[PDB]
Amino acid sequence: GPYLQILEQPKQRGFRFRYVCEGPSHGGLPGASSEKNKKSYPQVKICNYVGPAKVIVQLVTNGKNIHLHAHSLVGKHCEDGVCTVTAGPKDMVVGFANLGILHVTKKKVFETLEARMTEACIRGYNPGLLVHSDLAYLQAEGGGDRQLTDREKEIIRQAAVQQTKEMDLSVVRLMFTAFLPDSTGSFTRRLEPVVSDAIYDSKAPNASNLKIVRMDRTAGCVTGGEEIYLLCDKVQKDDIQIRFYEEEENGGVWEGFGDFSPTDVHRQFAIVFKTPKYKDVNITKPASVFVQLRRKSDLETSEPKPFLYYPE
Amino acid sequence: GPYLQILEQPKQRGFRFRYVCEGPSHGGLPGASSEKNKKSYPQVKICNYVGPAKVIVQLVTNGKNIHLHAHSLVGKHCEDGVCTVTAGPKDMVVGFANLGILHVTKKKVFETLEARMTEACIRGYNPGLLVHSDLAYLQAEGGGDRQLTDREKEIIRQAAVQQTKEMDLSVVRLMFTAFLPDSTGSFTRRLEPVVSDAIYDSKAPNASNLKIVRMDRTAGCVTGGEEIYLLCDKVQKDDIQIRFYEEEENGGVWEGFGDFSPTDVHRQFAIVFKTPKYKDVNITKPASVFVQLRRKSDLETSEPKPFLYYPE
DNA sequence: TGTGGGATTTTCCCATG
DNA sequence: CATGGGAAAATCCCACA
Repeated sequence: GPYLQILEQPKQRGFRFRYVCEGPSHGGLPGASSEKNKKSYPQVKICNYVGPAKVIVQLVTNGKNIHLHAHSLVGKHCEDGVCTVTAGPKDMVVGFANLGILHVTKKKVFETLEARMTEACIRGYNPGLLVHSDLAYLQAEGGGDRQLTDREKEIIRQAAVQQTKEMDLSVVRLMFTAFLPDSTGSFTRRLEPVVSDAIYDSKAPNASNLKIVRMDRTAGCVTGGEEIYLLCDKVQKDDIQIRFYEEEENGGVWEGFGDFSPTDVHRQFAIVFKTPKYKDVNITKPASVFVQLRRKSDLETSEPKPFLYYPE
Repeated sequence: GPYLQILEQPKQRGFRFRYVCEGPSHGGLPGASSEKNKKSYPQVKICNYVGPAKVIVQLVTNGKNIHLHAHSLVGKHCEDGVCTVTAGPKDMVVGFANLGILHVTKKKVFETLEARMTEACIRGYNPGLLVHSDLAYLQAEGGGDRQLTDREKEIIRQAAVQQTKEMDLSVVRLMFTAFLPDSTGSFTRRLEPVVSDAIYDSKAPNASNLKIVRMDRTAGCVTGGEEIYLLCDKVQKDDIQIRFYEEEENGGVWEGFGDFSPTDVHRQFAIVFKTPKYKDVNITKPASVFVQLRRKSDLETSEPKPFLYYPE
C-alpha cells in the first residue's frame, strides 16, 4: 500500500532556535546533506501513489511518548506552528525550505501547548497519537472547521498539565503526516505518520556543534605531556574530551587523549591540556595524527585538526 | 561648622549587584580596605559635633549632574532603597555592613526612579540636589507636613523621563547625608552631603574583574613578534589592551603593547596576540617586566603578571 | 544556610552582501 | 532586508564551608 518516506532528514545539530523577540528570517532549517555551497532542505516522498496529496509537518517531543511540542514551525506555508504543503499530482517528492523553529519561553509553554492541542483536535492533526489516546475519534474532521465539547476541552487541559519536565525545549522532531484524497475529493485518508531524526538547538551547550577555533602548538613530541592551549566554541567542563585519533591501514584507529581537569576548561571556551603518547617512535620520521573535541555524553565530535608527532 | 567625613570608601570594583530574582544574602558591599581576614565596610564620621544624629545613604548616579539612581540599597537598616542609621550620642563613627545593591531591570527603571524621586521630595532627602533644582525648598520639614502638589508631580515625572534615558545601570555612588537636631527633637539641621567613590557592577562587562587567568608563554625575546595565548576573565573586544611595562630606577615606566585585532579576542575569554619589542634590543641580564590587561575606557588594570625578556 | 561564583535563558543588536 | 552570529540583560542554580 501507500506509505510516506523521508528522503532527506534535517540536520540534527547546528541550527539555532529563535525566540519570538528575535524576529523572523534568521535562516531555514537545513537538510542533513546541506553544506555551505549546497543549501539542502528536508525532503519526504510518498510511494505507491502518483496523485494529489496533502502533507502536514508538526513539531513533536523527543520522549518515549511522542506528544506535541510547544515550539512552533514558522515560514512559508506555516500556520499556528504547523506546516501544510501540497504533494503535487506527478512529482511525489516534497521539500521543506525556509522553515524556522520558534523557541517558546518556559513560562508561555502551557498556553501554547493547550492551543496547539486544541487546534489539532479541531483540525484532525493526529489527536490520538500526539495529544491523547481517547481523542483518536477526532481525526475524522469531515470537512474543515469543527466545534469541541467541554469534555474534549478538559482532556486537552489534562495533557496541557502533562507538560512537565518531559518537555525538553532543546530538542524537537519533525513528524510528517500524509493525506490521500477521499471519495468526496477531500484529503482525509490518513497515511502512517513518519517521525524524523531529532533536531537539537545549537544554543544548548549540551548539543551545540563542537569546534576547535585554533590551537597553541600545531605539533609536538611523543616524549610526554606537552602543554597546549586550545580555543574552542562553548563546551561544558564535565562533558568534554580531547581525542587524538590515527586512522590505520587495517581499518582500526589509534586513540589517545589529552590530560586535563574540568578546571582546565576556562569559562567554557578554552582548554589547557597536555599531549599524550603515540606510542614511542619506530619510524623516526614525524607522524600526521588528528585531534578533535569529543562530547562524552552523545559521543559527538568536532571537525578534525591535523597534529604532528616528533621523535627524540 | 560641623561636617561629614568619609573614613573608608566602598570597594570600587569586585562587588556584584543582584537582581530581585537572585534573592538576598549573596554578600555585603565591602569597604575599600576589606580583605579575607578582618572584614571592612564603608565608614563615615561626623566631625565638629558630638551627640545624636541620623545618617542616610542614597544611591546616586556617576554622570555630570548627580541624580537619584534606580538601583536600591537593601539589607541592614534599609527601606525603600535608602539606608537610615543613627549616630552617637558618644561615638560619631558609623559603618555600613550587610549592604546590597539591588539591580533594577531596564523595564522597571522609570517607575522606580519616579517613586524614588517622590520619596526624596516628601522626606526631604535632598530633592533640590538630586531631583530638580526648583524643588530645593522641599527641605525636611515633618513626618506628614508634605503632600506633593500637581506641578511638583509633573516636574518629577519629566525629570524621571529625562533621567531614564541617561542612567548607567553598571555604576552607582553612595551619598551620605547627616541630620542634626534643631532645638526641638527632630533631626532637621542638614549637614552638607558627601558623595563616595563610584561602585561598579562586577557582573557588567564594562566593569568586570580584569584578570589574566593564564598565559602559554612567560618568557620572550627582546625582539617583538612572539605569539602568546592568554586566558582571561570576560573582556570586551573593542575595549581591551594587553600592556607590558617596566618600572625604571629613575622612576620612569616603560610600556609596550601586545599587537592583536578585536577578532583575535575569542568569545570574550581569550586573546591571541603578538608580543611587543623590549626597551633595548641589546641586553645581557634577563629583564623581568610585568604584563597586565587594561580597559581602554578605564585605565583599570588586572593584576601584574611577571614576564621575562631574554637577551636572544 | 550564606556567600560567592558559574552557567543558563532570554533578549538585543551588529556585520555583510 | 535576509541571515547569521556575538554579546548583554535577566535568571537560575551549584559548590563549599
